[PDB]
Amino acid sequence: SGFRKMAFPSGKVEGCMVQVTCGTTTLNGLWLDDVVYCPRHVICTSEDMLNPNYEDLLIRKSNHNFLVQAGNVQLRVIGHSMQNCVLKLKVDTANPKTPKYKFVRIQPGQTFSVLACYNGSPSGVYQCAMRPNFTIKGSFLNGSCGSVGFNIDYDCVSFCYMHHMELPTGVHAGTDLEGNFYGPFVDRQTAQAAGTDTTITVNVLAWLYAAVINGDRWFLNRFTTTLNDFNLVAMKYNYEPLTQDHVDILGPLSAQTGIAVLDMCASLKELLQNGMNGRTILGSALLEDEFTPFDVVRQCSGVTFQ
Amino acid sequence: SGFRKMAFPSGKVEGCMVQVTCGTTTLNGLWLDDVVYCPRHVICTSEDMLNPNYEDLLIRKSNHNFLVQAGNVQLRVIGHSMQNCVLKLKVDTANPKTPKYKFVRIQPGQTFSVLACYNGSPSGVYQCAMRPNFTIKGSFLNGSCGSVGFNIDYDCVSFCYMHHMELPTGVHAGTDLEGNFYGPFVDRQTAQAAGTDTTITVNVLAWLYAAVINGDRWFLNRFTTTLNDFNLVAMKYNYEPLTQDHVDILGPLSAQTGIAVLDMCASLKELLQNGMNGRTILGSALLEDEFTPFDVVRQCSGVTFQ
Ligand SMILES: O=C(c1cc(=O)[nH]c(=O)[nH]1)N1CCN(c2ccc(Cl)c(C(F)(F)F)c2)CC1
Ligand SMILES: O=C(c1cc(=O)[nH]c(=O)[nH]1)N1CCN(c2ccc(Cl)c(C(F)(F)F)c2)CC1
Repeated sequence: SGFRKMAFPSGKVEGCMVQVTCGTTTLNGLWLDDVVYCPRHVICTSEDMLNPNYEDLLIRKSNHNFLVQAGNVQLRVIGHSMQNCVLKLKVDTANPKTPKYKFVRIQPGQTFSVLACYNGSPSGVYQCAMRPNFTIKGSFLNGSCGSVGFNIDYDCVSFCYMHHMELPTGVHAGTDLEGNFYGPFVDRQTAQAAGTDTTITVNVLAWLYAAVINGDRWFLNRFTTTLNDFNLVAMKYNYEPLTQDHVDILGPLSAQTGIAVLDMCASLKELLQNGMNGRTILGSALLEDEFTPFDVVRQCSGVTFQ
Repeated sequence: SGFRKMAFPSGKVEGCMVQVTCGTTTLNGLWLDDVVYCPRHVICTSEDMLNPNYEDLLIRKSNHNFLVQAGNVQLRVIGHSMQNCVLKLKVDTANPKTPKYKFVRIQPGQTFSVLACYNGSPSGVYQCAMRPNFTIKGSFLNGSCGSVGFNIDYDCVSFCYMHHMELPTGVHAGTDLEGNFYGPFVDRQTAQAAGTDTTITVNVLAWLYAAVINGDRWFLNRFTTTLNDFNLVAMKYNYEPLTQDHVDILGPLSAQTGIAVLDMCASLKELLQNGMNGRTILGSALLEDEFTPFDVVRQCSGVTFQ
């Protein structure tokens, strides 16, 4: 038993991280087969950040403007191109530690692990969710651009995020691995801000189920509600509305605890309207929304990976 | 002068459309180089639509289960694979009419052209916008799946949309060409609905500028407002908030008409609070939000394509 913010083991990703230097700018790249992927703003200088013209900036570069280091070994760049907001650097050596992988775009509310890196060197791993406003509340310092987010499905690494920038409010924005931004952000220095965030309701319910599984039951009650009566209350507290598909997804947790989804919604309704009254749930005094139903099952039933 | 809902010329795309049959199900595919792209639900039957397991359904198929027709010529399938929600069928012949192309993911509020097709045969072209709730208000009948949306930048076709399904409200949902859905939709038959839509404010302003350029001036006034006072009123009418980046984007239209953006916002504020009073703007009695600032410049200044 117990319940922790658990990340995926990062070994398979650590062996793909490299350092990319162009001019005086260094950041992290992802080396898979014979291609290194990195944020295209590595080709920018100080004068270019405001209104960069990336097609111009790129035609003015040659392969030898790009220094790529895999630890000590130097990787020779034999070609380069742009795909949306990422740069693809073809190199002469295919990464022998390339895992089975795919590129996937995730949806708001889904979670992933982040391998934070500096100078091509992995520094730490942590779990976060893609927020409904398409930002992540990460932890990133200067030099972390090109760090990646990922999930592991069996033997296969699904890459879903590459880090590009920090917004003024201290939250983080990036792209999928095809270079398409999450959210309405652009890789230049303008006055862009995240829109208002909401709480991920299906995740809060999954976490309440984890609590019951681990022996926290004080918030339960005998009442029941309907989808439309719950969603009416959720709107007022900036909670995402609850769909029939969400109810279906919570099925395995309903089954294991014998507490129906709409039964648990009535407990959530009470918690939103009266607060927690100085009591905690799984060691928290706030309702937690960064665990999916799948995260909970994985941690409260047990699935490993190859 | 004049102002019409204008689509891009479709010739370069018409030559890429093919018909894909698997079993008793036929729909449209996109044939570029030696790959045919189509919705993966072509491999589903009636019993599978509710809860398909696509990895299972695909392993049970072989190359000869897939009939691909380019007009009269038959294309031999020599391999197949899945990328997210699209099927990639490798064929023995590279399309000689493959244009210069790229795959791009668009943002809510951007417009594109749709080439509606049936049985691999192009039927019509029309312009639409990606709505803020990630649906499009298309026009599609049975058999239109795999029809694509695109923009043309100079000589290059940017594919941004492939059609997968119609929602219960009569609006349409699909993926980018890497197979990732726009919006929180899945390719199975569940009870999914679009969230609430909003009006694309920067597009309404661009259209008011087109009106001034074409001689409709009755809605202008001498007042001015601030970004925050406008956005306060826009919230109440379900209009997207206006950013500084939006103001910058409208620059060329401000310059050509000599009417400042915040000046035009005050006219919009009046129109929202008092209505149009039986008058029309560019032949419409409603405020139109499916023209971008770029669409207006293109039509009210003139850019061609190769
Ligand atoms: O390494 C970090 C960092 C990341 C982080 O998350 N937090 C933090 O403090 N620092 N940099 C390096 C430089 N970056 C940057 C460079 C050029 C451009 Cl054009 C842009 C763009 F956003 F405008 F596209 C960004 C932003 C911050
Ligand atoms: O051709 C049309 C059509 C499109 C349109 O836009 N309007 C219209 O009337 N008909 N079909 C064909 C069959 N389609 C379908 C088949 C299997 C699956 Cl699994 C799914 C999925 F959505 F569940 F993934 C959809 C939906 C409607």
